[PDB]
Amino acid sequence: GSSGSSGAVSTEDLKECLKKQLEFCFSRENLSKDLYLISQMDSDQFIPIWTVANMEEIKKLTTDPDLILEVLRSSPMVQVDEKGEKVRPSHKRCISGPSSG
Repeated sequence: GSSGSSGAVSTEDLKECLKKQLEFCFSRENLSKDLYLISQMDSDQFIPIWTVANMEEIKKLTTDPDLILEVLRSSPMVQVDEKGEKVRPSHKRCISGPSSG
């Protein structure tokens, strides 16, 4: 098989991991599993960027707000306000399946 799972360590692997964290953290199962995340959410089902940017995993993976904001706004699962103050999990399916980008 394979010794482990991941290989070398480059910016590509770091960026990919960060994307999975935000996507997974905003996931339906993760959202309902993270009682804290839900408690932090807003009235309009919006989560503060500070909370995510303060995350240990997110901090160890990235320490830049611009980079993190881009990842969130770059990914569909989540959407960052044009301004960049609050982000919410895209509660609407845009793609069908085999179609993406």
